[PDB]
Amino acid sequence: GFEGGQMPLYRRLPKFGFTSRKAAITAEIRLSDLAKVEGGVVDLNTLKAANIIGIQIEFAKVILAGEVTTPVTVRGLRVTKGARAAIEAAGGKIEE
Amino acid sequence: IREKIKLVSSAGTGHFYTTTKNKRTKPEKLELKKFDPVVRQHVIYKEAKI
Amino acid sequence: RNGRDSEAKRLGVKRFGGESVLAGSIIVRQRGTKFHAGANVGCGRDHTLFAKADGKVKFEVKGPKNRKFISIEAE
RNA sequence: CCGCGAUGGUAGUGUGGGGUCUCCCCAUGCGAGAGUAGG
RNA sequence: GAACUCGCUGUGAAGAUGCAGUGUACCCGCGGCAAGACGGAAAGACCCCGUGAACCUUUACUAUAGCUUGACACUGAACAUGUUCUAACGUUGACCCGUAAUCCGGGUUGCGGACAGUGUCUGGUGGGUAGUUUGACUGGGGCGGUCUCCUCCUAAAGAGUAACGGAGGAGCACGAAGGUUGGCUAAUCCGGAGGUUAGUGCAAUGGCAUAAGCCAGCUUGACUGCGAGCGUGACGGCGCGAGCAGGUGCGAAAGCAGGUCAUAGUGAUCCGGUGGUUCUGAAUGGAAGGGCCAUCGCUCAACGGAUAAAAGGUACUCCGGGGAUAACAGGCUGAUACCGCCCAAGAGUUCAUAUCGACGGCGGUGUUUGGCACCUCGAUGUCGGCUCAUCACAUCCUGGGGCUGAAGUAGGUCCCAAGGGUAUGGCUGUUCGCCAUUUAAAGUGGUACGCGAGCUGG
RNA sequence: GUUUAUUAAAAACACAGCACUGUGCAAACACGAAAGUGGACGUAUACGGUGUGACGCCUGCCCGGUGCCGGAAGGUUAAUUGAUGGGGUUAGCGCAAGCGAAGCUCUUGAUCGAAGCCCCGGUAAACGGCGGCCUAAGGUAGCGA
RNA sequence: AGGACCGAACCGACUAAUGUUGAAAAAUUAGCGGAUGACUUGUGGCUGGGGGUGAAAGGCCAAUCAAACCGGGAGAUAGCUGGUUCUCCCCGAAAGCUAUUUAGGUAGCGCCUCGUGAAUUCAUCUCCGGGGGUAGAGCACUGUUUCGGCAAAACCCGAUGCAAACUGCGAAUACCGGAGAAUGUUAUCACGGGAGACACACGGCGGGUGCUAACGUCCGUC
RNA sequence: UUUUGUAUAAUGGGUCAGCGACUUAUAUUCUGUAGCAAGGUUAACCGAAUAGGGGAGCCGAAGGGAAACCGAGUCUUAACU
RNA sequence: CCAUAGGUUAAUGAGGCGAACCGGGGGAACUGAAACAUCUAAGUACCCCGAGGAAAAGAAAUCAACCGAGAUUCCCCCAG
Ligand SMILES: CCC[C@@H]1C[C@@H](C(=O)N[C@@H]([C@H]2O[C@H](SC)[C@H](O)[C@@H](O)[C@H]2O)[C@@H](C)O)N(C)C1
Ligand SMILES: [K+]
Ligand SMILES: [K+]
Ligand SMILES: [K+]
Ligand SMILES: [K+]
Ligand SMILES: [K+]
Ligand SMILES: [K+]
Ligand SMILES: [K+]
Ligand SMILES: [K+]
Ligand SMILES: [K+]
Ligand SMILES: [K+]
Ligand SMILES: [K+]
Ligand SMILES: [K+]
Ligand SMILES: [K+]
Ligand SMILES: [K+]
Ligand SMILES: [K+]
Ligand SMILES: [K+]
Ligand SMILES: [K+]
Ligand SMILES: [K+]
Ligand SMILES: [K+]
Ligand SMILES: [K+]
Ligand SMILES: [K+]
Ligand SMILES: [K+]
Ligand SMILES: [K+]
Ligand SMILES: [K+]
Ligand SMILES: [K+]
Ligand SMILES: [K+]
Ligand SMILES: [K+]
Ligand SMILES: [K+]
Ligand SMILES: [K+]
Ligand SMILES: [K+]
Ligand SMILES: [K+]
Ligand SMILES: [K+]
Ligand SMILES: [K+]
Ligand SMILES: [K+]
Ligand SMILES: [Mg+2]
Ligand SMILES: [Mg+2]
Ligand SMILES: [Mg+2]
Ligand SMILES: [Mg+2]
Ligand SMILES: [Mg+2]
Ligand SMILES: [Mg+2]
Ligand SMILES: [Mg+2]
Ligand SMILES: [Mg+2]
Ligand SMILES: [Mg+2]
Ligand SMILES: [Mg+2]
Ligand SMILES: [Mg+2]
Ligand SMILES: [Mg+2]
Ligand SMILES: [Mg+2]
Ligand SMILES: [Mg+2]
Ligand SMILES: [Mg+2]
Ligand SMILES: [Mg+2]
Ligand SMILES: [Mg+2]
Ligand SMILES: [Mg+2]
Ligand SMILES: [Mg+2]
Ligand SMILES: [Mg+2]
Ligand SMILES: [Mg+2]
Ligand SMILES: [Mg+2]
Ligand SMILES: [Mg+2]
Ligand SMILES: [Mg+2]
Ligand SMILES: [Mg+2]
Ligand SMILES: [Mg+2]
Ligand SMILES: [Mg+2]
Ligand SMILES: [Mg+2]
Ligand SMILES: [Mg+2]
Ligand SMILES: [Mg+2]
Ligand SMILES: [Mg+2]
Ligand SMILES: [Mg+2]
Ligand SMILES: [Mg+2]
Ligand SMILES: [Mg+2]
Ligand SMILES: [Mg+2]
Ligand SMILES: [Mg+2]
Ligand SMILES: [Mg+2]
Ligand SMILES: [Mg+2]
Ligand SMILES: [Mg+2]
Ligand SMILES: [Mg+2]
Ligand SMILES: [Mg+2]
Ligand SMILES: [Mg+2]
Ligand SMILES: [Mg+2]
Ligand SMILES: [Mg+2]
Ligand SMILES: [Mg+2]
Ligand SMILES: [Mg+2]
Ligand SMILES: [Mg+2]
Ligand SMILES: [Mg+2]
Ligand SMILES: [Mg+2]
Ligand SMILES: [Mg+2]
Ligand SMILES: [Mg+2]
Ligand SMILES: [Mg+2]
Ligand SMILES: [Mg+2]
Ligand SMILES: [Mg+2]
Ligand SMILES: [Mg+2]
Ligand SMILES: [Mg+2]
Ligand SMILES: [Mg+2]
Ligand SMILES: [Mg+2]
Ligand SMILES: [Mg+2]
Ligand SMILES: [Mg+2]
Ligand SMILES: [Mg+2]
Ligand SMILES: [Mg+2]
Ligand SMILES: [Mg+2]
Ligand SMILES: [Mg+2]
Ligand SMILES: [Mg+2]
Ligand SMILES: [Mg+2]
Ligand SMILES: [Mg+2]
Ligand SMILES: [Mg+2]
Ligand SMILES: [Mg+2]
Ligand SMILES: [Mg+2]
Ligand SMILES: [Mg+2]
Ligand SMILES: [Mg+2]
Ligand SMILES: [Mg+2]
Ligand SMILES: [Mg+2]
Ligand SMILES: [Mg+2]
Ligand SMILES: [Mg+2]
Ligand SMILES: [Mg+2]
Ligand SMILES: [Mg+2]
Ligand SMILES: [Mg+2]
Ligand SMILES: [Mg+2]
Ligand SMILES: [Mg+2]
Ligand SMILES: [Mg+2]
Ligand SMILES: [Mg+2]
Ligand SMILES: [Mg+2]
Ligand SMILES: [Mg+2]
Ligand SMILES: [Mg+2]
Ligand SMILES: [Mg+2]
Ligand SMILES: [Mg+2]
Repeated sequence: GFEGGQMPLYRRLPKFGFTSRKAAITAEIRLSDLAKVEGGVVDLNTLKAANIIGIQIEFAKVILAGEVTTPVTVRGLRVTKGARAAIEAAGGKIEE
Repeated sequence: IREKIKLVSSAGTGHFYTTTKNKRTKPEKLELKKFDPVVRQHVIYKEAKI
Repeated sequence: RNGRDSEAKRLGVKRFGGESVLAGSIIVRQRGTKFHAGANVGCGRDHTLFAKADGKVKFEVKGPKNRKFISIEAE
């Protein structure tokens, strides 16, 4: 980063933002992960057991990424509008 | 010699503009109708300290 | 007592006669109206002439004063 | 639309070459301004 | 480094045994001399450079021992809002014992006494001591000047373009000097002429009558969110911009308005302040703190801003480097200097030219003062003298000659001529110079201002 | 007399003499985190520090600056103390908005407060200074290329 | 009597010569100063490194002193100097700009190389569309200049020149864009891996500076 | 060797022999190559085991936003042509 | 005055050395920051005391997050 003594780029530009502690304990689940759990119920604990998310994850969101081709119950996870449609189209259900 | 001032919204939004003034020549308070983006209306703004 | 000068301002013609330009394109940077804005050409606050339409740059000498105008001939 | 102007010569000059090289000349290309006839 | 290791004149990283041309020269010792091998010796000590060192200085900066201030502690008792008291504490007073002891301890006693003194905290003082800072550019360095921004010229008719090049400006102003609609047109000279020769809030340039110049009325578009596209920058950035949404002013409306004729009027980031906020909130609810939006604090002017905070000395010096850069000498140059010539104002009784040559002109030398920084900083010893020289000729003497305002004697001036010759002393480090006294004369220059591996060392 | 052992022997250092100044003895002062020790088994005719440098004739004016000494009214001022105000939290009160005791807590900083400094004097054998209207005062005696 | 006098021993070290790869890392020779004193000398002791000691020279403290010596931190750091070892093949710079307590350092960009991707992408010429304010010229303007005329010597007029910061004119070239052919190993642009370089020199042309001095200096361009 | 430029009178080397200077560890990125592939790979450790076990982790398959959060979108803005 | 200090004798133990590791008492600077003072180097080098075959640490006034874990030590992750 030394530029010969000119105020370097990483000092002439301002700092911004803060780091969220909540982001570190939030994960995203792909539709392709929903079949990888044991027993057709997707919640934090079954996702942890399947090694899909880390053990310290407290919150998770299912997103429209990959495909779901089986009926799955999703319990206690947030689901995107697109993921909800994909899960319900595969005969699944979503429980808050 | 021109001093910086706030023009503060009369709509009570806390929105302000900033400008300069020569207080020696013009000691009276500057008052202008200006757009307040909080209420999204032209309202009276009145001079205050920076 | 000398030894001073200012930075050169890169004035002058940016798009010459017959050049195809997009709307917004600067045609000339200048001090005052050395050139004037013709058809489909705007004049900025620093006397910059810029295209208000897509087309070809055209220089022309018109008026009683015989002034250099810049227009855009729309494509 | 926006109240001058040939022809010829001269000045300058791109490229190549030369001299006695502060400045010129030759080959070739471009060729004013001013002025003149005239309009 | 290797050598089969001559002179000269040139050339050449610019002073050649080694290159060119040319001259000279059989092979090899010995004694001698030191002109050259930019001889040997020592990574120049001078000089500059390095965001090198050391030690020294101080009203440089920051600390700090020491000294000093007060608060609390060890530290107590009677009233005063005064002193007195003894019991803490001190005693480097006396005496006694441990004890064969001018230490130490214990005891007795006197004196002092909550003082003194010490600890923690705290203000002051503090080159006594310590760590450091003390800019860069620069025709060497220093001194002076400069450092950011704007305008013109240099700039070679696109842009850009350097110098310690040539000239000037800025570090603002303005709630109108901004917006819009309507209206108006100057300088200057003598109502007329004239036509911007004025005006522009302030430099200069390019603009401006449709006026951008100027006046009045009504105003706040000196709006908020955005932005096709483009210009200009290594980047950070900076600039121009139709159009879209919201809300506004002026005007009858078309339309115009996101500051000002344009181009200077400026300061990154960090740290923090203020207001706002569907953000965050370390068990949870809050809060603190943080984020986001708006905004504030730099002559940080060495103006891309090393720190919040900094001057000097070194001949007591030291290291790393540089002939990237100065002092000597060489080189290039020849302004200056010196020498020569051209013209002829005139002076010279008369007469420009015997002699002198105003105003001006043209050269030569390398020769003074300089310019440049090419050679040398892993060293090219630098002034003067002494010793020993050698060349040039622009000749001081002696030799030859022309002119003369040359009677003679003796001069003047110019030409030819380099064979030989060309003072000693006083003073001063002197070179030089002045002085004394000589001489036919006491020449002028080049030779690393000849000559310290020859001497001296003023 | 002394000195740069190894380029300087001197006009340098020292010196007797002089002056200023500190120092009352557990002296000042110095070495030492200290105990102690030197000063001194001395005691102001003594001891330390500083400058000057036998002797003779002498040693002028300036206290504005810097230091030192004395002063102590007034201004300013540390730790300390924590008055007052402002905020956070929440028992409650409110239908909600909000309000909000006590406690704890974050902040604010009244009052108290020594020396120093400012201030008022003194002091030149203290550091220093000693004119062309101006200064703190304008260089006396003596001497002088 | 005496820091008295002359002078050996003894203690010193003023001058000169020699010596300077010495006889000697300070001496020898001839002279020189002190020589009862603040003298000199033997033995032993004490003072220790920011410390000692110093009749004070930054002198001396084991041939070492503006901070001893030895060991350690330790391979301090060194934007500086030096040096950097076998072979062949292909390509092939820069000595510039901007910024910098920067100027002989370094960073981004420019220029080199390797890889990947992509357009008739690029170049030359011809033709077409462009803006110029240079060379030259000129004197209306802004200044400067001479002569004549005219006349409040102004102004005005005629005649003559001069200009980097004058322009009522104005090239060649160069540059931007468009079209077309031929030619060229994509010569072009983008992105990515690796750089080096940021002391340039002379010569030609156009110039500033200097004396149209310099193998001078500073730009532009080949 | 250093330089704009050195026969240079700039630097270095008296000669020979021997020694004498881009390494090593860990991280990271790019290229080549090999394996496996929407997956890839395990660390310590266990194991007599270069095996085998061990998937704790790490990288990748989703981004946008300061963040809450939304998510093939998201941020910006009252809202986007 | 009692006493205590003190004195003599006896018994028992200590003392000194040793390469590293270990706990504790003290504790630099060069250097890096392209200068330098905060900061760094580093609680390193070094000095000192003490120990043991190891030492130290150790049986929650510990974490966690409303679910739970269960002394200390060491290794790999978490994570530059
Ligand atoms: C104006 C001066 C110009 C400089 C003089 C010369 C130089 O440095 N000389 C050395 C000499 O010292 C000794 S002579 C005592 C040496 O023997 C001799 O060789 C030589 O190095 C000393 C005098 O400084 N430089 C090259 C240029
Ligand atoms: K354009
Ligand atoms: K020859
Ligand atoms: K010789
Ligand atoms: K007593
Ligand atoms: K007391
Ligand atoms: K220069
Ligand atoms: K020079
Ligand atoms: K609008
Ligand atoms: K600077
Ligand atoms: K210094
Ligand atoms: K010489
Ligand atoms: K002549
Ligand atoms: K005559
Ligand atoms: K030298
Ligand atoms: K001679
Ligand atoms: K004669
Ligand atoms: K002769
Ligand atoms: K000599
Ligand atoms: K010699
Ligand atoms: K000799
Ligand atoms: K003597
Ligand atoms: K005083
Ligand atoms: K409360
Ligand atoms: K020392
Ligand atoms: K660079
Ligand atoms: K590349
Ligand atoms: K050139
Ligand atoms: K060199
Ligand atoms: K040399
Ligand atoms: K690698
Ligand atoms: K790979
Ligand atoms: K979008
Ligand atoms: K340090
Ligand atoms: K550094
Ligand atoms: Mg896992
Ligand atoms: Mg310029
Ligand atoms: Mg300009
Ligand atoms: Mg013609
Ligand atoms: Mg013509
Ligand atoms: Mg020669
Ligand atoms: Mg011989
Ligand atoms: Mg001899
Ligand atoms: Mg030599
Ligand atoms: Mg050297
Ligand atoms: Mg006390
Ligand atoms: Mg001090
Ligand atoms: Mg100091
Ligand atoms: Mg240091
Ligand atoms: Mg220093
Ligand atoms: Mg400098
Ligand atoms: Mg141009
Ligand atoms: Mg051009
Ligand atoms: Mg250039
Ligand atoms: Mg340049
Ligand atoms: Mg310039
Ligand atoms: Mg865009
Ligand atoms: Mg801070
Ligand atoms: Mg909480
Ligand atoms: Mg908590
Ligand atoms: Mg906040
Ligand atoms: Mg700067
Ligand atoms: Mg800086
Ligand atoms: Mg040196
Ligand atoms: Mg040189
Ligand atoms: Mg010279
Ligand atoms: Mg004559
Ligand atoms: Mg004359
Ligand atoms: Mg010369
Ligand atoms: Mg040069
Ligand atoms: Mg030379
Ligand atoms: Mg040479
Ligand atoms: Mg040499
Ligand atoms: Mg002759
Ligand atoms: Mg002869
Ligand atoms: Mg002869
Ligand atoms: Mg003869
Ligand atoms: Mg004489
Ligand atoms: Mg000589
Ligand atoms: Mg001579
Ligand atoms: Mg000699
Ligand atoms: Mg002498
Ligand atoms: Mg004597
Ligand atoms: Mg000596
Ligand atoms: Mg002597
Ligand atoms: Mg005593
Ligand atoms: Mg004296
Ligand atoms: Mg007081
Ligand atoms: Mg007095
Ligand atoms: Mg007198
Ligand atoms: Mg005697
Ligand atoms: Mg002696
Ligand atoms: Mg003798
Ligand atoms: Mg005597
Ligand atoms: Mg005697
Ligand atoms: Mg001295
Ligand atoms: Mg010695
Ligand atoms: Mg030292
Ligand atoms: Mg170290
Ligand atoms: Mg080393
Ligand atoms: Mg090639
Ligand atoms: Mg700049
Ligand atoms: Mg011309
Ligand atoms: Mg011109
Ligand atoms: Mg073309
Ligand atoms: Mg450079
Ligand atoms: Mg350069
Ligand atoms: Mg240069
Ligand atoms: Mg150049
Ligand atoms: Mg030239
Ligand atoms: Mg040159
Ligand atoms: Mg030249
Ligand atoms: Mg050189
Ligand atoms: Mg050669
Ligand atoms: Mg030779
Ligand atoms: Mg050589
Ligand atoms: Mg060298
Ligand atoms: Mg050698
Ligand atoms: Mg994401
Ligand atoms: Mg540093
Ligand atoms: Mg044991
Ligand atoms: Mg244990
Ligand atoms: Mg529980």
